Amino acid sequence: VAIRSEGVSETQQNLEGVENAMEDTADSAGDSAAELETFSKRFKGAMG
Amino acid sequence: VAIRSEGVSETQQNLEGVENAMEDTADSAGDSAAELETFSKRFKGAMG
Repeated sequence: VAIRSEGVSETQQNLEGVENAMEDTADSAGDSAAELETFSKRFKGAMG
Repeated sequence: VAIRSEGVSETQQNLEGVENAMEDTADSAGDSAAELETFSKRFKGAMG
């Protein structure tokens, strides 16, 4: 009999899923920084 | 119907965890975008 263990032991995974999806949102939000300095440090080429 | 009926279930509860143990690679495989556009920050800045 394993009627209880099957229902709970998935949620321990779902917890890590929430956290790893949060990390994904943070790492993906990091894309908004990826070429940021990369444009601005070039841009004095415009002024020159 | 109800014989050895819940014993296989835990394979699902385990395998869910393997997806989460890939989400914590998907996040960071995403972060590799920030790696390359920061590598380009030097060369783009050097054009500046």
